[PDB]
Amino acid sequence: MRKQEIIKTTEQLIEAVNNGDFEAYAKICDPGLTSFEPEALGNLVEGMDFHRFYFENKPIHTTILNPHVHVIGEDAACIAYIRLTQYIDGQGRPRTSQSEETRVWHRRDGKWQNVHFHCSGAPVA
Amino acid sequence: RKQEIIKTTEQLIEAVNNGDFEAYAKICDPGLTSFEPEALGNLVEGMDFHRFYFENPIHTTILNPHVHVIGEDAACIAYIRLTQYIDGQGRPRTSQSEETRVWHRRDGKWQNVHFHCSG
Amino acid sequence: MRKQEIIKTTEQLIEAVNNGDFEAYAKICDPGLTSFEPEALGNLVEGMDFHRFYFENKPIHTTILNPHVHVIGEDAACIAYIRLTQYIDGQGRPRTSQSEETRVWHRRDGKWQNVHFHCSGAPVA
Amino acid sequence: RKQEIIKTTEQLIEAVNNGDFEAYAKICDPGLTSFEPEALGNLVEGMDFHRFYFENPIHTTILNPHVHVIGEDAACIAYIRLTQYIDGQGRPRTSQSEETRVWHRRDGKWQNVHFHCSG
Amino acid sequence: MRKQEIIKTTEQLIEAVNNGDFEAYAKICDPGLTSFEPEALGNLVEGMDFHRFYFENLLAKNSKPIHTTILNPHVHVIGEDAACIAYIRLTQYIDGQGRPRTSQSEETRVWHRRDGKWQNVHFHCSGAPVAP
Amino acid sequence: RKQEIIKTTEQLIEAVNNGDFEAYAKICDPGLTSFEPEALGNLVEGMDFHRFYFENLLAKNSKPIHTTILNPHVHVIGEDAACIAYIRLTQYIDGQGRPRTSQSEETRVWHRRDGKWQNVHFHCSGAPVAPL
Amino acid sequence: MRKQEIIKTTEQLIEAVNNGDFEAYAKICDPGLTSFEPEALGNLVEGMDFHRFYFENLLAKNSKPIHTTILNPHVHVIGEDAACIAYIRLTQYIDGQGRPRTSQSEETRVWHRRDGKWQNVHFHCSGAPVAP
Amino acid sequence: RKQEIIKTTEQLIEAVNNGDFEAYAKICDPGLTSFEPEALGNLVEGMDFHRFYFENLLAKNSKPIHTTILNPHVHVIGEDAACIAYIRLTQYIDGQGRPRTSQSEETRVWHRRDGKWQNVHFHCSGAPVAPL
Amino acid sequence: RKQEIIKTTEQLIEAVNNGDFEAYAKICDPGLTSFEPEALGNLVEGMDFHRFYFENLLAKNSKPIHTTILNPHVHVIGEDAACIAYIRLTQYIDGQGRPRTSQSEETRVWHRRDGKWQNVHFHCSGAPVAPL
Amino acid sequence: MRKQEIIKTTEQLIEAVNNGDFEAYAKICDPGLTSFEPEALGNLVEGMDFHRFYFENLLAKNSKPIHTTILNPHVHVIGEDAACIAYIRLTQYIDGQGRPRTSQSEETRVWHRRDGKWQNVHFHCSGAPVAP
Amino acid sequence: RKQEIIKTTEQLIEAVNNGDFEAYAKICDPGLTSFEPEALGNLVEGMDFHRFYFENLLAKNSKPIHTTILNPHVHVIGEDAACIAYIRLTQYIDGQGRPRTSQSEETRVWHRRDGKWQNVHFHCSGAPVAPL
Amino acid sequence: MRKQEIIKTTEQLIEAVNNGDFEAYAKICDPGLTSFEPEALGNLVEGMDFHRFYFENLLAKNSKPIHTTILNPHVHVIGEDAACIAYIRLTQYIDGQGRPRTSQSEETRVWHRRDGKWQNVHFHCSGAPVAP
Amino acid sequence: RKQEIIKTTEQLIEAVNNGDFEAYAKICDPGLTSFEPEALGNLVEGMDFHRFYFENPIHTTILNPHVHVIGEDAACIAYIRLTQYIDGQGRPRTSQSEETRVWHRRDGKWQNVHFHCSG
Amino acid sequence: MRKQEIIKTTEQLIEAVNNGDFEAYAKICDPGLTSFEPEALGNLVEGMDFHRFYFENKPIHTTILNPHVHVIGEDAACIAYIRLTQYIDGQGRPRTSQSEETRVWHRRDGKWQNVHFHCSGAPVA
Amino acid sequence: MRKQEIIKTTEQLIEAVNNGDFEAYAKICDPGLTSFEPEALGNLVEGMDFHRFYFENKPIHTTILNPHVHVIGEDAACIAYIRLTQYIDGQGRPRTSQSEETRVWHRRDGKWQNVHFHCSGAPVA
Amino acid sequence: RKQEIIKTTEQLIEAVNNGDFEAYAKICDPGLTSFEPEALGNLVEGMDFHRFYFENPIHTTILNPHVHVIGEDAACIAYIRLTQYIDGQGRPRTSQSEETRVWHRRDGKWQNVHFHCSG
Repeated sequence: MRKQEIIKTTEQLIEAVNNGDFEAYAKICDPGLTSFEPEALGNLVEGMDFHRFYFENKPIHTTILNPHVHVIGEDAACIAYIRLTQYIDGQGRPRTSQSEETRVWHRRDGKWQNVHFHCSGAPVA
Repeated sequence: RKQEIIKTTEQLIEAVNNGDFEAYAKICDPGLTSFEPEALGNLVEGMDFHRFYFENPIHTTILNPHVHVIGEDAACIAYIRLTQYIDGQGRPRTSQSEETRVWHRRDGKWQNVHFHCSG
Repeated sequence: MRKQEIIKTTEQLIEAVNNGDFEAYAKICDPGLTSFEPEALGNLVEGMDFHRFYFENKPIHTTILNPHVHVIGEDAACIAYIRLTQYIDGQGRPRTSQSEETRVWHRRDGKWQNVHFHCSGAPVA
Repeated sequence: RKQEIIKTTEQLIEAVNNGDFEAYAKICDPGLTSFEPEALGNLVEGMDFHRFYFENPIHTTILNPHVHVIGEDAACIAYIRLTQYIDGQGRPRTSQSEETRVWHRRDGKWQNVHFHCSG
Repeated sequence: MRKQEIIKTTEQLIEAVNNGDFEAYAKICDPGLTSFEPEALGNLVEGMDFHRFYFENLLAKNSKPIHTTILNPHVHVIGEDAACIAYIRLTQYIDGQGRPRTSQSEETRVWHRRDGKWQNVHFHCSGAPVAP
Repeated sequence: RKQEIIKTTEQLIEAVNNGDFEAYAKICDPGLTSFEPEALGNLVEGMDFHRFYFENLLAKNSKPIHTTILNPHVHVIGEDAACIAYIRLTQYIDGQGRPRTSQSEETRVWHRRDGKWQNVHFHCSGAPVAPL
Repeated sequence: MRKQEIIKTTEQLIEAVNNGDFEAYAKICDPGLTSFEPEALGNLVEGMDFHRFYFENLLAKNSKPIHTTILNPHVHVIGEDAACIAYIRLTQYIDGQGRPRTSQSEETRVWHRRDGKWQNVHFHCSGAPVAP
Repeated sequence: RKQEIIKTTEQLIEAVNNGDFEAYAKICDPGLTSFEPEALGNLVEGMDFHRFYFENLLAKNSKPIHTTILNPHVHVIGEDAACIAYIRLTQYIDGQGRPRTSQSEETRVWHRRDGKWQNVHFHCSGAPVAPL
Repeated sequence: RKQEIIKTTEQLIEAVNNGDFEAYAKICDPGLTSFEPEALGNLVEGMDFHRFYFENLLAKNSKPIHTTILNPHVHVIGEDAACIAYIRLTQYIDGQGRPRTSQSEETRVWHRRDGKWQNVHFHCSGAPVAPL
Repeated sequence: MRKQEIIKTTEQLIEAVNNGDFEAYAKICDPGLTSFEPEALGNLVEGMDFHRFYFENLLAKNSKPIHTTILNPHVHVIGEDAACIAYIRLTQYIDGQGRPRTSQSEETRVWHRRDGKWQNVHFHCSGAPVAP
Repeated sequence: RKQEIIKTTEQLIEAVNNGDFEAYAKICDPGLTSFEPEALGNLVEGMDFHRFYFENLLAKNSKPIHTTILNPHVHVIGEDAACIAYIRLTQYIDGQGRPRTSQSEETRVWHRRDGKWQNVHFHCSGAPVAPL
Repeated sequence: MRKQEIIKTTEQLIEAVNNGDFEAYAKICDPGLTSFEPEALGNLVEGMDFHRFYFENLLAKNSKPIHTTILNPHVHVIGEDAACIAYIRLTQYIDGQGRPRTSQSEETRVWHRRDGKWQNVHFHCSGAPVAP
Repeated sequence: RKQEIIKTTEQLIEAVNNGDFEAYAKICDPGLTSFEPEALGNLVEGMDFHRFYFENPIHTTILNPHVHVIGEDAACIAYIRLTQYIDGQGRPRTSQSEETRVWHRRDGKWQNVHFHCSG
Repeated sequence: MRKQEIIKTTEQLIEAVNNGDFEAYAKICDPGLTSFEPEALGNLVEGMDFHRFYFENKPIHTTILNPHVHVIGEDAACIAYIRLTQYIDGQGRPRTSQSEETRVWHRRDGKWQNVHFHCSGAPVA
Repeated sequence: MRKQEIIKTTEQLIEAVNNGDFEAYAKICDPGLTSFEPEALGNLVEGMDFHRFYFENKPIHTTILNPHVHVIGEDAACIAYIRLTQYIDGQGRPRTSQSEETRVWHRRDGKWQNVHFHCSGAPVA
Repeated sequence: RKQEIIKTTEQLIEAVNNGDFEAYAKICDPGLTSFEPEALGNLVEGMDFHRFYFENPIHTTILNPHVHVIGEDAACIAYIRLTQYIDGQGRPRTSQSEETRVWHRRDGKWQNVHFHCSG
């Protein structure tokens, strides 16, 4: 019912990363963002500044499989989905990479803000 | 308010290390989701999966906690799990694991709705 | 709605294998059963007789994750689920094994019969 | 009735080998599920996943088919996919894959609702 | 139609090997039997005697629960008293460690009906050698 | 008698070595079954599988080769049926320029249809001995 | 409260190394600087001169887009003009092949406030050596 | 001056070598941070982490060891603050019975509280040199 | 004719498998030449060379074995001379307890002297197939 | 006495192979020739055709100065028109690199005198295959 | 005092890094002894040994290098004698273009003769740190 | 002339280590002793205490017959009360297996005559570490 | 005359296999030279070297002898030594060695003046 | 005394091989020559014909060390010497090769003939 | 002529080492003895003291092959011989070891004294 | 007297490094014996063996000499040969060799009668 909005906002964020448009990513993310990801080497990154590097510095298509949104109150949600990223390597052969993601959401003045983001498996930068 | 979230997380961790499921079951939401290395990159649907490990010398340390409080009855702690143990050879070993636990306060006590584990 | 019956009948079959009760397995399966599984070495096995071997010849717990039942007509269904089998090895350490399963179902005189069964990943015999 | 299921399966396979998506899209059910080696042990939710491979010398052979017909408008074919191709070195190679396709006849033509692929 | 008899006679022969009863094997096989098999090291063995070794030297201590499955048969019937079955041999057994194992072998058996019963004149075997 | 079966087998083999499919297609039964190392332990149905190896054969990779048929054993059944079980010693020259030999154990089941002998089944152990 | 100044001064120093501006590094560091780092091979280097090498010998051809992140800081304030920050150095860069790489290094910097600005008296570094 | 800091460091080291935690606990600040090889590139918070190594030390594994503190460099700040940066040459005897030496680069930040010196932070590169 | 040569060859082979030299000595010509893998590419003169393998055979190492003579080709010359060229498929059981097959290509030149057939020369390629 | 003729005829055959003149080889060999040789992969090749390959596919670019030596001959004469020579083949040649190499091979040739000239009915070869 | 010994040691080191022998020859005693890794565990007598490394240094192999003298310990004896025991951290850039550090433990015995300090003995453990 | 006293005092020290008598070693060595040796892992150890470990932890069960030889000495005499000997240490011993072994080590010892007896202020050692 | 040289060579060989030096000493010339693998490519000066091996199940076979007779009291035999023995594992092994023995008939019996051994 | 003639005739033969003059080698050798050498692969070669190959198909210098001539009768000798052959490899570096030789000699109508020749170690062809 | 005395005195010394009688070795050797040997690790040992170790701390037989004595003056000689030492290893198998030796001799008050001793190849301690 | 022996040894060494045989031939005794690594553990009989190396950037250093003087016209020097050279790669290398040279003064100049070389 309300979980359908959380999945749509998650796609927008993912599309911002695949397209490489930071201004869209920055809007959907909470300036005070925490994140565990394989690129962080088992550390909790504090800023946008960490992610900006990957934006500022190939045909791909992300698929969001088996979503599970835990809705809390009026303005809080926790989606736990799988990230099947399809891309083409330098050699020219097509490759798929699986990554398990958890994104904690907080609705602030209308739009949904991303406060925390967990990522297991392959890095998608 | 974040200090309460860290205390409830320790209780849950202690329940796993002590092997007391009834304590784990209380602190966890019966409708629990979880990504963990044991799940082989799948989202387990709750309790019954964990029960297996309970029914069938260590010291856990919770480093660099970061609690994101949302509303009155919602929190998201993102901490590191440094588990110290002793191998079969007899030498002491440490294992690092990155954990995210999403919390929901229901009729007083804090319930764990989702749990992520890397490493 | 009707998919909930297919998931329950699948659990009964799985439980029959874990418990090692063939008579229950034989009832839920169609005597004319086809099956691709890792034990078959990429061949389509024809009988119960193949499975009987594993029954006639350890604490485990199977979990059925991300089910997807395709209902066709009144008496036909196709469930596509993941088999997370938790067990304890000979050394005494606990192990988990993932296997992707597809079971095609056919309702005959009340009870659901299993006509075909696909299994990718780890064998659970 | 099983002879129709084998013919429709060939059309789909030929659509993939020829790289004509419009033919693949017609024969497949928009709400398509699929276990395949490319999915990394996950159940893909349909079309968009496959489109990638289409948009971005071989001969396929369909060995030992086994069609389970259910009702008037339902079938389950379980066949082997012997795909013959030529490697970069120039030598010819064969690759075996075990496939299960669940079919549903909708307004005349057969639609593919589920597709399993091992090997 | 007539191919169903060829598959039944093939099972009897296979069961004779799994059970280790040579007299049954000897009856179903043609005394002038040719055979390519992995045990022969790429040679065509003559009639019987070669196989007897595997039957006779089978000890009860090494006797393991096994079950053979005959998958995707293809019987080519020629005349009234001749047939050629080409099947796959999925042999399920339990190793010395106690774990269950499966072994695939591709078999071709040429049959000749003599005074009622079917006689095996030639036998080809690729893959794993699946005599106990 | 058996001498006709060995001659027809050579024609088929020569069709593969020369890379002339039309000759291969004539001598083979359109409904052909076959176990061979290229099939990965499966029973192929059709010419279509074999056509690939004929058509994709380049003249640049065309090497001087000579097949030898050793220790034949033809089992004649009725008037229009035969089963030859022979060894295929294929002599060729590798890309480096050195001469190499490859052994393969073959069983071909034959059926005489409207004059000429047709190949209904074909088994092959050892090395895959097709120019490709 | 006062720890926020220590984290800001640490960033300035780090930025001086990433930008390759020694004059800024020299100002923020105490001329009598001690340092354990992976480049020192388990020795305590004396004040400056050792570091100058890495600044001066940095060529523009090898100049790579890099971005340092300071994670989980822990500032121990002592008196009015002394601090000890213990932080993790996640350095993001792009290798010669063109692929992006991250390198972790555990750092401890002991600070001493002299005539206004903070001076770095000691510097410890575990893990990867992350000077260009 | 600096001579007091080196003496207090020896007491702490001796507490670890002797395996007496109560002495270690006294000399260390309950709010202790620490980078060490056992922490896997993380900053540990507490005694609790260290207690494990003291308590789980068996008398059967108790080996004759002798620590040497080489090239100390004490940075004194104010009246009640110091930063020693020394090398830890730990001499021990392995299970085989042969004598072995292990080098580790250490930085310990000290704070004098109600008389005795308290250890607030502790850095360790190289070998983990705790009896276990 | 050639059937007598194959029977006498079996007697000789059986004498080696049974380890009865007196039978071997009778069937062999005292002036026997032989190329075999045990000779290291030399032509041995005498029984004396072979006697070693018979006499030094222990009962503890005595294994169930069965030799098979495949694709014989006897070249008869005059009344009292023959040349058999056969393959020796020796089936045995290794120390581990598993069954093994070993191929060896043999040529034996025969000479009929005062009734019984005498072996004047013996060639052996492949595996040395004597119980030892 | 009569053995000297057998050694001379063997040299002629060997020289025919080294010179690459098949017509001379074909004359000295019996059209119904059997042969065990390393090139045959432990099989008994039929008469001619197999050998022709090595003669015909010999290129002038790969033509190397070679010299065969026949050491320790042992001719077993049977009747008037039958002989069995067992000799060693030391073939001296020069490799592609330009260095001289020697290769040993143990040979047995069974001879039959037909209308004057000696015909070779069987030929065994162990060790190195020494056809250009 | 000891500060003069460290300055004269730098001059000598700089003479080796710059490749100016005349400066090295002046600062060294013509009757110089030396243990170094290049000597293969022997005590070299003369400049002549060292001259080789100076003279055979090519400008093509000339790399940007910087030596650092860490933890000096000068033992002054009388008016005209000193013994410095220091560590040689030599920073350089390899042929691949990556920066490398090499540690070497050095002992230099000094003797003040007609004003300037002369080097009578020189010990070197670890890496040989001469541009060559 | 005066160098003969330096070689005798060096032997006394060496004999103190081989005999395992520390009190004799302690007398001949300067309490403020520096030393580079292979056991120190490229560090300069402080005075005594480091060495005591090797003396005290020497067990009688591991006590092996050893004999040190001082080859090619070179004593540099400075003033009245200073000397620098540079010698090779050929230590002969017997391993646990019982076989005799020799170990080479290049040593430099700087000497200072204090109230009669010669005191050792510095000691360098390359090659094998030759303390029991 | 060559048949006598082969018989005397067997006696010498048998003396070594049996380990009877007095027989070896008689058949050998006190001034004996010898190249053998034990000598490490040096020419041993006689008896005393061999005595060591005597003082501190096999069957030797002498294949392809070639005796060069010179004058009345001189011969040069060049033969192959196929020595059959049993290894520690219990399996039978053969070892080839190429030998040249130069003979000199002195007061009746044949004396061995030189002995070469390859392999 | 008489052994000095045997060493001189051995040098002539060796020089014939190093110079590659067969006619000189053929004269000094007995047409019925036996020989064990490393090139023969542990066989006794019968002819000149074997050696001719090496003649018909680089700066070297042979040295004859520790000769030991056993003189028998008037026309028989047995020299046992070491062959230190110095040569330069294809790379251009100088190499030495040791070979232990025994040559049995027979004086026929004046000149010494070589009836047998043994060679251990390295081949000098 | 005079070289025969040098070979006899060399045997006495060798026998003293094989028998393990130092007093005999000490007499035949010059107290001021130099020596290059494999045990010295490419150094020139100065004393008896080095050798004493091996004496103070198995059936063997030494053979002295191809001696070459260079006689200088009335009381000086230089023998250059090969040391073929035959022994039995711990396993029980017989082994031979070659070593090239040079011993410089000086006749002092009757008996020959050994002033220098070189040894290449295998050590015989 | 030992200082003359060391000077004559340098002249000989320099003759080898410079490749001037006439100088080497003068300083060496025509009846020269020599153990060296090139001889493969054999005693070479003089000149002709060495000539090969002469007819078909380095710096030699003579360390720790020890001259044993015997009579008026005899000496035995035992020294170490540290030869410095540059490999094909271009890096500098050192090679150690232990040498013993026995000297005999004949009509003025010192002649080399024997020469040992290890390493």
